[PDB]
Amino acid sequence: SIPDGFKKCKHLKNFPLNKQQQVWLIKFPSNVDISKLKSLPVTTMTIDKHDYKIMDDSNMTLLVPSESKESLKIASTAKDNAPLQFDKVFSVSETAKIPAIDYSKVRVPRKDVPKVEGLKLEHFATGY
Amino acid sequence: SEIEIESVQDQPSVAVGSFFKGFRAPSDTTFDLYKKDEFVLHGENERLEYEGYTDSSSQASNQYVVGLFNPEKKSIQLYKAPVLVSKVVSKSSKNLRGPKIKS
Amino acid sequence: GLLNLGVKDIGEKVIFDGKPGYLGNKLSVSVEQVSIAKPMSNDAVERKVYPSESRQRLTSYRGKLLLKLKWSVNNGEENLFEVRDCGGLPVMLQSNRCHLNKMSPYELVQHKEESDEIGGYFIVNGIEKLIRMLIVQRRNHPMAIIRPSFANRGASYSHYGIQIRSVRPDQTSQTNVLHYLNDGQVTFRFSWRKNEYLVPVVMILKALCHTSDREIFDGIIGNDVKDSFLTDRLELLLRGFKKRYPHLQNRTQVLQYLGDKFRVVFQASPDQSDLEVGQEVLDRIVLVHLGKDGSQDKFRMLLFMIRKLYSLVAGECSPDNPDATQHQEVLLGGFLYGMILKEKIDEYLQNIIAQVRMDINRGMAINFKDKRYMSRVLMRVNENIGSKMQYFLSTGNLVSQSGLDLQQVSGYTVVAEKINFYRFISHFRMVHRGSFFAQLKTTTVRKLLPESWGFLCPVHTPDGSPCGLLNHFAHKCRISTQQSDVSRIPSILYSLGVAPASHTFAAGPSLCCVQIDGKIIGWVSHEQGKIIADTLRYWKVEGKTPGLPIDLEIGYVPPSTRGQYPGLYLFGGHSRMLRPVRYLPLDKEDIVGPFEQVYMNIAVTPQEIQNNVHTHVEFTPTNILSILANLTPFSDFNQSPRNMYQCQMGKQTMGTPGVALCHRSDNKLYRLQTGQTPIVKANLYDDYGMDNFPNGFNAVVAVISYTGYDMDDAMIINKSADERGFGYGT
Amino acid sequence: SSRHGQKGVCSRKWPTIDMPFSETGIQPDIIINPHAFPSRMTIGMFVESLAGKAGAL
Amino acid sequence: LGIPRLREIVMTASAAIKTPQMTLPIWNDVSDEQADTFCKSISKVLLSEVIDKVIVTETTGAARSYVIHMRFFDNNEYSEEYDVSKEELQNVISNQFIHLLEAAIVKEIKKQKRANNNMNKVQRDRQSAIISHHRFITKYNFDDESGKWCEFKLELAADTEKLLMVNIVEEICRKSIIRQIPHIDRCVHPEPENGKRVLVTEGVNFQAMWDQEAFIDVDGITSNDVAAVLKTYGVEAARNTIVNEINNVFSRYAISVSFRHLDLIADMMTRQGTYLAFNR
Amino acid sequence: LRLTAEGNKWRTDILKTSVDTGREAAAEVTNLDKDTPADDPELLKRLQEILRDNNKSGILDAVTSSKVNAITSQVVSKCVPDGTMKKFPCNSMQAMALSGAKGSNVNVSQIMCLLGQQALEGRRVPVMVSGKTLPSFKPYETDAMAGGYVKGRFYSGIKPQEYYFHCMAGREGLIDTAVKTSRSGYLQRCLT
Amino acid sequence: YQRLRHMVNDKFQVRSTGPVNSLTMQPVKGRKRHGGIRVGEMERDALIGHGTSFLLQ
Amino acid sequence: MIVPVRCFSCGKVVGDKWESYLNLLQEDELDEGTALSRLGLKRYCCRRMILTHVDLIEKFLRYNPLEKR
Amino acid sequence: SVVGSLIFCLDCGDLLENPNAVLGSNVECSQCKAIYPKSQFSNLKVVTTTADDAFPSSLRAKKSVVKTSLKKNELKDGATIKEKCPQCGNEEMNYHTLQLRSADEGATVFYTCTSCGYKFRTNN
DNA sequence: CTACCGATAAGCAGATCTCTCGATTGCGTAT
DNA sequence: ATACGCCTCTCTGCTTATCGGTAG
RNA sequence: AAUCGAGAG
Ligand SMILES: [Zn+2]
Ligand SMILES: [Zn+2]
Ligand SMILES: [Zn+2]
Repeated sequence: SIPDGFKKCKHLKNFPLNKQQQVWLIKFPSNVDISKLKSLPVTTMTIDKHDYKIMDDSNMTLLVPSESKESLKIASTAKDNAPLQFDKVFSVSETAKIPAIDYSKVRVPRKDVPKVEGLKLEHFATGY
Repeated sequence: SEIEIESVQDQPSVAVGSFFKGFRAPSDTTFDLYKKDEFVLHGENERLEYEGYTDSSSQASNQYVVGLFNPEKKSIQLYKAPVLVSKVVSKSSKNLRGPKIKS
Repeated sequence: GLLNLGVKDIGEKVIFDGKPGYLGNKLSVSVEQVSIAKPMSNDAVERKVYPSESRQRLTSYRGKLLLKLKWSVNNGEENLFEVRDCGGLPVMLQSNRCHLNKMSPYELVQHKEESDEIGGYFIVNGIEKLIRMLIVQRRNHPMAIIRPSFANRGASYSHYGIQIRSVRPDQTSQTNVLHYLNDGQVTFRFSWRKNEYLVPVVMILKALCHTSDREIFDGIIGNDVKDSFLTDRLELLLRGFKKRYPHLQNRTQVLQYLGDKFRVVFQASPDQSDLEVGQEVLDRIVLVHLGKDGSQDKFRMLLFMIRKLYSLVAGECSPDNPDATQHQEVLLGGFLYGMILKEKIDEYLQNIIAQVRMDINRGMAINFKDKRYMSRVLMRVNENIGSKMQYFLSTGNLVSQSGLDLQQVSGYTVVAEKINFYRFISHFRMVHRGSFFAQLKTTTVRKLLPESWGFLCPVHTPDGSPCGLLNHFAHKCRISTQQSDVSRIPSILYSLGVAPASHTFAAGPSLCCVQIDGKIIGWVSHEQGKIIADTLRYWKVEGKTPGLPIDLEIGYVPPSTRGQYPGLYLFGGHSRMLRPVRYLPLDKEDIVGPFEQVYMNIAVTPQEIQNNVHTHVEFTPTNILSILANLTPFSDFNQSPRNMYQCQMGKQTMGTPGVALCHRSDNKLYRLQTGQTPIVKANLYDDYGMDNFPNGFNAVVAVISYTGYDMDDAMIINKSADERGFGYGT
Repeated sequence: SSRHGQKGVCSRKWPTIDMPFSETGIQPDIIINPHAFPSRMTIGMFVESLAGKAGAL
Repeated sequence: LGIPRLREIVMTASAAIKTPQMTLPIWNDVSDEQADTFCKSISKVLLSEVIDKVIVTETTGAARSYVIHMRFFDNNEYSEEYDVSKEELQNVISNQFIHLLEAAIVKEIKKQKRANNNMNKVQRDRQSAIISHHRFITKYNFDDESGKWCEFKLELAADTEKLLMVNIVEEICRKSIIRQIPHIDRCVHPEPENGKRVLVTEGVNFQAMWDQEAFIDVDGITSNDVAAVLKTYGVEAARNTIVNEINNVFSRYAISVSFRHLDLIADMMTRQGTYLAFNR
Repeated sequence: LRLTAEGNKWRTDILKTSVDTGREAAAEVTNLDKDTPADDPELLKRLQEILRDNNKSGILDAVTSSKVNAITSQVVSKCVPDGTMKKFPCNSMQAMALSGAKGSNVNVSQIMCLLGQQALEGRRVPVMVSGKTLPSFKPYETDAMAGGYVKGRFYSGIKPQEYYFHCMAGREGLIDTAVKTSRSGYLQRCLT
Repeated sequence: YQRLRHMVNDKFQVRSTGPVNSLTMQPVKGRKRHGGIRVGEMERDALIGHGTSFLLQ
Repeated sequence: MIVPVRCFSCGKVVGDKWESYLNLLQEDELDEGTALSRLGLKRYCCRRMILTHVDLIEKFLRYNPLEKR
Repeated sequence: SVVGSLIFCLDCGDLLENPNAVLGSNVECSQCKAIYPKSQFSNLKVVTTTADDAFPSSLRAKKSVVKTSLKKNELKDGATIKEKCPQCGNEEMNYHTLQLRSADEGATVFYTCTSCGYKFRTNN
């Protein structure tokens, strides 16, 4: 039951995997322009005047296309019939800067109840 | 330090599957990759079906990448390879039902 | 609206005649639109009717309830519509179904009502009525419970269990209780009709979505695969299910088993296949707050609940107190109206179907297209939905065929007495736990807890029988009546670092579970979860990011040894309790809720804001008290029982009810002749406009032992002052 | 009652001439026994009477 | 205390007092330390109260073996805390606990069908006796030299599906009793009241304290329960203990009731030679 | 209801000794070293165990209550009747507390010297699941005021937190009298 | 000062003779219907304890 | 409702001073204390009777059964 | 595959039957209908210890590091007042107030001597 | 050996001070 | 319109089932 | 006359 609106990829690009190259899985938010991704740390990078967190983090398998460019074969280089687990994995997450509290302004000593003004003798002895 | 980027590959080149823990597959399994960056995968064999699809709720915000990192260099071979959840059905008992209504 | 969502989700109830595998003809009646109007009178052309007339005639104040059926035949061959009025629906004053909806003070006075009238109450049979605000378990949150009655339910039942209350967009409630059995099996309990039902949890898990068993193992047990307690419990569960139901080898077989099991109680149609009726029970019972087409989300939620139950029974998490405000929310009173209206129209559809079935079983002159037949059958049922609602208001009895998750039948509407404006305004701020707890002997439910700081008034509570039960609202405590727009928060959370649920393969209280409205979003570490909660609060306070409304409730629960179950919980729904607070960074008003308060430091005044301990502060300490409990002068110098007795006796004075007394016909009305404003008063005396309804008189009071006629509690009144009108009333 | 839970029934309507009079000529309209306070402990009524006299002045 | 106690005494005349207690005078020569030793020797100790942890090592690879290694507190700790010896503990384990455990296991199965072993041949005869007398045991060895542990294999068959075998052990370990005087769960030595030395035990069993004449003045043994006193001491002693009990409630609330009233109440209650009550 | 300048000085000097009673009580209940800081991670760990376990919570709420009640008794004895600016027989409040006409030395001490620790049942004020006794107090607070030790007096009014604790205590009293009125007798009918 | 609504004209009642119950020939209930007040079980027990027997009868 | 004819405590006729108090408050920028002193109210028993009067009768009067609205 | 005491199918994830409950040398996946030898599953071990709150004992209380036991001697009930003792005359006489019989009735104080142990619960 | 008994386990019946006001008391069939 | 037929959380005792001990 | 609600001691 092929879904409507879905077109099979009749051809696919290659995947040049043969100290040999390691395979990394890296996440990005939508708020990152992956096109002009100039560089990535190993960590509080600045991208488009915006800061992101970078840290390190197997169920997920790798689907590398075979020599047909019509489907995917499971990656394996050590010949163990087991997926080639990523040699290192990194993650990218948003960060924000929380303002430090100005205790110098927010620690207000208590103001005493303000004395009324214009207070004079409203009571006098009888006959005065 | 920081790591350089060679070329982000926006065209579908790699895919990522998440079947379950400790999953291994026969050497004669292949998967059908459809596009609409959402994908809906399908792989078949004698007794099983690899019926899978992406989650549109998660993909519209997060985007993944698979990359090859040179040790002898300072460059990364980045690729746009999304992750698809996969439910492995069995041909043995996929079409096994019962009567419509009990009298 | 809520009513239209309810009539939508009600569904269609069908009947057959069998008249020639031809099951017969199909008639699927349903209502798709409900409309109300401000009441009018035929005194030809309708003239607006104002509540002054209803009050003066000693009658009710009700509009017209419009119901359009859908007399559809055989999957839409021919569609018949009929807009049928269903009696008079009482409406509350100062609501959009009332003529006083936006009248200025001048217009209100012109139309004989009041200068600063507040509605919120109904007029039925010339007696004013109001719908109390019950307090119920927090919606869409699974809370671990230890209860002796759970084990008393039968053999092998234990105290442990997880109870969740899920709420539909209709604002109707469904309870899903995950019991625990000492052998190893988990028993999902629910209740469709007045009777209850028990289902093995793996059966419902598999009916939800096509899953393996290794996926259940991974979803209940995370990377904690060395925890023998968990491995053995889950192995017992899985093997017990695989034993008792060996033939149910796929989702369809499980669903057909459920549909076979649930036929007569669910009133399933003879047309409906067992598979689709099983999907119907699954989507009409299990975790209704995710709605239909959310099976993957329901599956993740049930795995979360199961792992939480095993955490509870291993003693790795503390029980959740069901009678603490940290885990509560309030039934507004209009939502009770909506739910009861949905129930009444459901019974109305059932009544018309019963009439057509009686026509089937007595004669045969029946035809679905026969409009004469449709008119003759509709006009032989009782379409007094509005009169049923008037009965509900005037009696307080919840005549229900099924009964909602409410634990009580009676005690829902009380008269709004007009002895005194303190009393009148107090009716609209009181919360009752329920008559169930009214007749009980557990004192601890009547306590005062540090979880009600700013939400329930510590002072305002009657003594006597209702002490601790009937406790009022803090005057700055707001109840949300609209759903916050959370459409974008999942998108923000993923950017923040909340790794998506669907492809993360993790569980357990060793990581934070990010959830929104009882719907798992993702999984993240505890340090990063604390950072995410901080960032959410910051971006919510600075209203720049358009994904975070101010009403968002960021409940972060850090990892605590045998404490509450950890995880980051976000809320946006109806019936929450909210109160303002000053977020120290950016120094602007924040909104907090009882769930998230108990884990954050909120300095009471700015003078004792400590370093690196506090992030919030009250605007003022006086907003933790009710209106009555705030109008008492120098109440921090009195002893607390004396403040409580003042809160009680301020509602019993002979003050002034109102000024429009020439246009009312109340049974008994106490009025003070000459009131005065107090010389010494709280600031909030003026803000709530109490000077429109003076309650007492300033008097010169001598603290003297002179008379001998005032020793225990008596007091002496000057005779001359009494002859001069001191304390006079009619 | 006052606004401090100091209820009590009117025992007798004392004649004005029999009421104690002050140096300013005023006779209180309410007499409250001093023994109401030591057990109830409503010091708020004391400070309120103080402030009410000052405000009326 | 209070109205619950007066309901028990006057409105119910329950034989089963909610909290039975015994007052046991001590001879004026028995020292306080010896009195505490007597308390330890009289008070009940369960097998649970001496076990630190129990490690159950299942191994289904067709006999489902169920090796159990129950760890004990250090002997210098638990002997001094409970007056329990290694030999007494070993006898309790070998006799009572294993039979209780296997009874629980067979009940569960019936419901379910719906450091070193360098033996000295004494331990070997003991193991053979345990194996013969027991329905599942196959291994057994006790730390006779140090009194710190006990391990035994409870071998089973593959017919049976999974057992918890840890909750079972916990429940049985709570059930089993090392030593116990009937009806007594604890003997606590409070401070003297009115200068008289008294031991108070948590259950009433008169005929069991008569053995320890050297410690307890059995002439002065009076107890909280009235039915027990009426059984073993007659009507008049029951009337006296009724009066003392109904006077103890008011005294602890510093409420004085004339002893004539309590005496009349007691005489009406015991007018038939029995412990009547004020009810239907 | 007033004191002298030196009476208020005595009161404040003795109450300044109540800045460490709660912390020392906690430091000895957790079997820790004395003079241990109130932010010690080991102290917080042991305090969390005390919070989890009801019996250990009772031990803490008894020891701390003992020490703070000792401080209260010191204040009362030192400042009455030697601190009042008006003295018996002139002082009418003290006069009717002494004569038994109405009131007690407890009430007089509460109006003039100290309100003292509020006890709910036998323990101090309830503690939330987070280790917080109130939103205003940080988790696992070794402060007497946090645990319900009201150092204010009805003459000079009590702080918002102490007001909340005092409301807890008053509500407890009214709940107790509610229970008494509900289940009262029938013992007298059965006897008579 | 606030005037509470529990005035004493709604509290006092006196009956010498008047309407009686149907089958018992005893005073009716209720202040507003001219009925007598009840001498209950505890009043009877207290009236016996005085030794007042003609009074109790 | 409306200004009392006499002071409750002493009996000094304060019923003829409400309009004058209002005028002294509105036209002149007098304080309430200054206005009451200039009105002839010396005892605070008499001062309170005009200082604290609310005059609810004006609000009562807007509901007139005998005039079309 | 096999995890502790459980075996899951490698190809569909269904829970395999316990080997010692079926025939020799081969077990069958119910879903995949595959074959798994009874080799490579030599032992299904699960080592479980007790709850560490299972056995509440006086030694388990003393096993902890916090203070668990409160002596009668070490409890000084506090609340010392200078009331006069009706028995002996020692100055100390502890107290406690408990409102009774109404929300308005007078208070009562449980006066208790410290020397002779005399008790006095007097309202006024 | 055999009644014959019996120690459990299980089912079942009843209470839990005086006073004053108001508001409301139900619904399906068939001549 | 109007007369017939009808619908979820205590706590003492006294009294009985049930599948096995128990003297002759 | 039963219940429901409100209250007084
Ligand atoms: Zn005057
Ligand atoms: Zn398989
Ligand atoms: Zn003494």
